[PDB]
Amino acid sequence: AGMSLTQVSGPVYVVEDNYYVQENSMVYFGAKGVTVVGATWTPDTARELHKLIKRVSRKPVLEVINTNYHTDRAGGNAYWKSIGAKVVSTRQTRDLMKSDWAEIVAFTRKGLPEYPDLPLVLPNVVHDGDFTLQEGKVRAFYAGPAHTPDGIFVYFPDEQVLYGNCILKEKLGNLSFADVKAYPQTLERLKAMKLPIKTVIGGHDSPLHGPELIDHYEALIKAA
Ligand SMILES: O=C(O)c1ccnc(C(=O)O)c1
Ligand SMILES: [Zn+2]
Repeated sequence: AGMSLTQVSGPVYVVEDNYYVQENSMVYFGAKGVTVVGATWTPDTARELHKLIKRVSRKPVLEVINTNYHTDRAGGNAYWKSIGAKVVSTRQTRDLMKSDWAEIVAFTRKGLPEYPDLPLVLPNVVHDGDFTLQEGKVRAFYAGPAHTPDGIFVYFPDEQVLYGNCILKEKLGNLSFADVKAYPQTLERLKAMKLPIKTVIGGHDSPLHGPELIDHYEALIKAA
């Protein structure tokens, strides 16, 4: 399919978005409603994800988290706003999106000319720090710069699932915005938190990994 939505553990689902360069995002089906982690590539891909969500649950999509300011994590925002979902980010992500959206769209279109010239759509729920959703069962945090300056991790304590965002993945991927020397320092700050992790969902390539995906990418970026 163009996109799939598949259970990984309990209420935690993985989105494989095969549009453009495959990106993986996540969905949490909560008691009051649905949290989407990563807005997907475009308003069209977001609409496709919503269609999948509505075959699983009748509960509203409450919020969508932009885990960085890039097109693969925020491109769907217009759609999510349009259906009354909150668009959630850190202040840093929001600020970088305001200043740099035009540039990331342009950059995206250099490699993907077919990608739409999307107007800026900012988060309307902005956090100054780390934050949680779903009664503490979705936990967003910053552990330093890596693939971009602002990228956050999302952790699901009950299921011991870590969303890797653009940060953790199988291949090196794109380093144009990366802080290559800080990247492993950020991964070591993450590892030092000693979070119980059974599963890491890579934001690109094949999603399903164990905690060793952290070590995998760390070794790669240290050779870059
Ligand atoms: O290869 C790309 O165009 C691409 C697009 C979005 N994200 C990444 C990444 O490495 O995170 C790479
Ligand atoms: Zn990415």
